[PDB]
Amino acid sequence: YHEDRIRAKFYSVYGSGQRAFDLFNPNFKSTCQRFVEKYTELQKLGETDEEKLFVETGKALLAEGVILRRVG
Amino acid sequence: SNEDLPISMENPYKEPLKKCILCGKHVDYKNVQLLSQFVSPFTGCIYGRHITGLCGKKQKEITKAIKRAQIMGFMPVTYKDPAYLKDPKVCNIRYRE
Amino acid sequence: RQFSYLIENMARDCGEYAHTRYFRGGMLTNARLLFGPTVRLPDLIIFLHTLNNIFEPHVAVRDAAKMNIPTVGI
Amino acid sequence: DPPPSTLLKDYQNVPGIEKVDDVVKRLLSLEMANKKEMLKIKQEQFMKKIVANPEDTRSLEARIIALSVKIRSYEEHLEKHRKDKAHKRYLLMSIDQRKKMLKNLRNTNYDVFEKICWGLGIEYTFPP
Amino acid sequence: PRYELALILKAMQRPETAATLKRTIEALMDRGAIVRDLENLGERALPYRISAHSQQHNRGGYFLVDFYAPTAAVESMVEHLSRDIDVIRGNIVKHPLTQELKECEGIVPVPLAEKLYS
Amino acid sequence: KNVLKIRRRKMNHHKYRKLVKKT
Amino acid sequence: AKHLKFIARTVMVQEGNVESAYRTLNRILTMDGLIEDIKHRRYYEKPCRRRQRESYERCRRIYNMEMARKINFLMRKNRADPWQGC
Amino acid sequence: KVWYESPSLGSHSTYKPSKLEFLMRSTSKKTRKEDHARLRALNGLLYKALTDLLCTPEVSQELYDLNVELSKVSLTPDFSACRAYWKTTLSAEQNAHMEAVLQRSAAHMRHLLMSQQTLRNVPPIVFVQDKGNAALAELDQL
Amino acid sequence: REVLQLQEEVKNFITRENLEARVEAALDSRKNYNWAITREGLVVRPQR
Amino acid sequence: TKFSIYPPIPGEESSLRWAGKKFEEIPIAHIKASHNNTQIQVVSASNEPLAFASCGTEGFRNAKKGTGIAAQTAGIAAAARAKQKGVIHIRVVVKGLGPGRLSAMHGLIMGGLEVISITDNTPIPHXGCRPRKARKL
RNA sequence: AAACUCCAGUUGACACAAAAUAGACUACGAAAGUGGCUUUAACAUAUCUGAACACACAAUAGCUAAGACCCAAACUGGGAUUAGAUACCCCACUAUGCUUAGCCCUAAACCUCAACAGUUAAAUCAACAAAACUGCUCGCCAGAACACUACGAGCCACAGCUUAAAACUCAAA
Ligand code: FES
Ligand SMILES: [K+]
Ligand SMILES: [K+]
Ligand SMILES: [K+]
Ligand SMILES: [Mg+2]
Ligand SMILES: [Mg+2]
Ligand SMILES: [Mg+2]
Ligand SMILES: [Mg+2]
Ligand SMILES: [Mg+2]
Ligand SMILES: [Mg+2]
Ligand SMILES: [Mg+2]
Ligand SMILES: [Mg+2]
Ligand SMILES: [Mg+2]
Ligand SMILES: [Mg+2]
Ligand SMILES: [Mg+2]
Ligand SMILES: [Mg+2]
Ligand SMILES: [Mg+2]
Ligand SMILES: [Mg+2]
Ligand SMILES: [Mg+2]
Ligand SMILES: [Mg+2]
Ligand SMILES: [Mg+2]
Ligand SMILES: [Mg+2]
Repeated sequence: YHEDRIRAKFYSVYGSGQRAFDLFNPNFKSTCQRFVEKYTELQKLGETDEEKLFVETGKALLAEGVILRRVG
Repeated sequence: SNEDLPISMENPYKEPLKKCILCGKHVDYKNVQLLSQFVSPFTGCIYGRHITGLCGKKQKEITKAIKRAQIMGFMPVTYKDPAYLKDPKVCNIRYRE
Repeated sequence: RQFSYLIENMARDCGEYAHTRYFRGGMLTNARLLFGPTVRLPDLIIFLHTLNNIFEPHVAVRDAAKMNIPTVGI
Repeated sequence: DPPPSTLLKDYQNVPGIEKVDDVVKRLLSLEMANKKEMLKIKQEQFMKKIVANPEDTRSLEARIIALSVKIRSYEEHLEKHRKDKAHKRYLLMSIDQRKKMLKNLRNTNYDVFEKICWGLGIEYTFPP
Repeated sequence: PRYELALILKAMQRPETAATLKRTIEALMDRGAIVRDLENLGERALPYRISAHSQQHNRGGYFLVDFYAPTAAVESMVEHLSRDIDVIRGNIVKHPLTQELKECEGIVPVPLAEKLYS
Repeated sequence: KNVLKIRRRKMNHHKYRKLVKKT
Repeated sequence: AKHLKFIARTVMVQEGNVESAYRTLNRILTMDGLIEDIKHRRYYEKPCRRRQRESYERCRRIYNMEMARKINFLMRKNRADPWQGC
Repeated sequence: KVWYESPSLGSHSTYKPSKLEFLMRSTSKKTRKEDHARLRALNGLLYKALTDLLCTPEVSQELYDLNVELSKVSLTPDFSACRAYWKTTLSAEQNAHMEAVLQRSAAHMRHLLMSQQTLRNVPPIVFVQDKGNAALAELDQL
Repeated sequence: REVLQLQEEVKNFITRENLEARVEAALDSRKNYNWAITREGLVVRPQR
Repeated sequence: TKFSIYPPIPGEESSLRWAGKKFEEIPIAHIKASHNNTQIQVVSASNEPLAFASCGTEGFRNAKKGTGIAAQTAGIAAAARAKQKGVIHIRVVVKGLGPGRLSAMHGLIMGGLEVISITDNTPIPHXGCRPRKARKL
């Protein structure tokens, strides 16, 4: 899927979230999925750059209180 | 048709291929310190790739570099130069007691 | 065998038959000898698992076809 | 053979190559290169002397010229290495491959076949 | 082409070492070489004892000469170094910096079936 | 496989070499 | 002959334990292939025989490594029976 | 496959070498052609595990200094015992030291051998001082 | 670009006039080609 | 300091000493362990011969010259003649895989000498003379 | 046992011989072959197939001539074992293995798989080997044995090589 490209980058940059996946809940949303949804919203607002669309997404989540610890 | 159908593309989660410790670095016959890390301390024997972990290309470069350095007067043949015994041990071989 | 107990109960409850145990040679193709000349064989065999425990097809898949018994199978 | 002072085929058309130091001209000449570089100059000389389009390297003419340069290199090699059976084989195979090319060029374009024979000094011979 | 002369010189005092290097670099120039650089690798103990010109050597001065020369100069230079009594061992190799290293993606596995059958 | 066909040829060649030697 | 002495194949003795020093030296020479190389060099091995043995050895190692890998993989299920009675 | 045969049909079967399986086995059943192979190769694995423990100082300081060398290691088919052989030293005084430390180490070594989860189920290991020709030794004492 | 780079290097090339100066300027210097590699692929330059 | 199995390198400044003598000054016991005999020569660090003993010089002959007890006896004999000349510590250099390879070293110790190091110098040609053909037995 | 005792050990000096480890790699070359180092030259063909004989090659052994000679070694001599001789074992040593210049042209020269192109669907397929086939071309084969033979012919080959029958005989091979 197109979002798999965003997931590969998110896992490389920020790693797997210290939050644990709950695959029993069919509506579970991980930090990566929350990142992907925000990344998708900002792309639809007309932004087309990839490196810029990725940095603005992290800021939005930090504003919402999400913990994003860069791996390196 | 349908937006949720899978799309054709290359694996985005694919990991890079493994690399030997010497991948991307020039192997010179004059760099005896590097070459000495791949010979036996007691016998000077060149280690096989199963001990050095090197790839086929670098295993050959190191081997050819050692043979050149030995016969040109840069590297001993029958033992590892004792100056290089305290260098990083990059070879998967355990000897002593 | 993780589901042997569950399947035997489901068969008993619906009023049908279950065979989750080791399948002996000839239960279907040699049934008259094993059970008697008047034994009635199954009209339908349902496989909830079509493979045996060595990852080969359950022998009853072939033997059901030999005896012309229709099979349902996951 | 081209003079040793001849520049390499790669550096002959760079702007300002005639105003560089003499040392830089020696380092970009045939004198400081392997024999394969001298053969590229020979091939280019024959291509412009003979073929109509010197930049068409896939034409039957260019292949005969390229192979004729290799044949001359093998003959020079074997003049010094007379027990080299490997290169003696390559020479005889190359001569046979050129004859097959010349046969096909003679059959398709005789006017070009004649210029190739004159230009390269080949005396075409019919087989026994 | 571009060559690298790995030169092991007899352990001598500074004046005789400079005279040997000058005499060796001039031999290269007389044969048509363009000398690019001269590097001192230092005096050290040899990896083994070397006998050269009716003498035994245990130490030597290691020097490098980076230079360009015609292909015919190598054979003539190798002969010159064999006669210089102050040269313990001299070897001419193609300069390693000329050979460009090809990029490597990584280590692709080789299947076990190929190992045996091949 | 067996080598019986080779053995026949072996003996034939041996006897031939032996005949050639004698004569 | 021309090399320095008392560096190659040299083991120091600890607390007068010469048996352990000799075993360490023997282990070094074995791992480096010298002990088996000296033995094979007592008599000439004919080139066709050396290739045959070098090919047999190479294939026995590949076969033993592959059989160990299979046993390790199929030993994960050596745990007790989870569905005993069924 | 190779000249070494690998045709066994039940190749996907999960090997279960445990003491309990031997009791739940058909008495008529006899070892198959490729059934010995797993035993020959599993016994070799035990040799590999034991050899590393001896030469690594982390396992035990007393064991490391001894520098014990394993002559042979062959498990039993019963799954009740394991036979391991270490080479004896010349000095009978030194022999006593090695056996004593090895005798006490064996109990812990077993738990350390369980660290290899693939080889977790290890039958109690027997260690045999290599008195290969004790007949002369015992005869000369008397 | 290769002709330009090469034209600057020729200024530092040894010549018969500057041979003695460059020979002596080398006996005072030291060039070290030695370095070691680590299990992580990092170069460990010598302690000099 | 931790023990090093690597010998001290000459020219470096080591702290190891044996009767006030450095490693480079300890006499050397050269043991030649052949298939049919064992020869032991003790020499000083300057290559001065101090003692020689072999199974043949100790009265063993023919198939007896090549045993463990014969080499052990030769070691004791060489140790005795070497001890008289002032030798206590020796460096052992053994070449060959004969039966007296280890036994010859034991005899040197039973004779009163202390072995501080063991060196193997068994000749291994790196490619050399062609060996004789296999024995048809 | 014989042999050696200008023997053996240490140390130093010192090859026209052979090329540990790397190599658990599977590369180069038409094949034969090729695994110490350096440099030079250098690895045919922009459709494929195309020769017992044309052209050029071709392990080992061998021939001719001139050199080298550590080690190995047919042969030979001596010692031993043996009823005894030869062999197997030990010692010494030669042709030969090496170099050079010519020949000779053989191999279980075998991945025992002809070259090229294509396919993985049909029937998967006598068996075994090495999954089963298609197109196309050259070479070759037609019971066994006689027979890697005879004769003829060609060949630097002369107790040789290549090509290669028939008669008698059998019901198998
Ligand atoms: S993995 Fe890239 S050179 Fe070794
Ligand atoms: K070699
Ligand atoms: K090898
Ligand atoms: K074959
Ligand atoms: Mg016959
Ligand atoms: Mg006698
Ligand atoms: Mg063709
Ligand atoms: Mg024909
Ligand atoms: Mg042909
Ligand atoms: Mg032929
Ligand atoms: Mg030939
Ligand atoms: Mg010859
Ligand atoms: Mg000899
Ligand atoms: Mg001779
Ligand atoms: Mg040679
Ligand atoms: Mg072959
Ligand atoms: Mg063909
Ligand atoms: Mg079949
Ligand atoms: Mg017939
Ligand atoms: Mg023949
Ligand atoms: Mg004939
Ligand atoms: Mg005739």
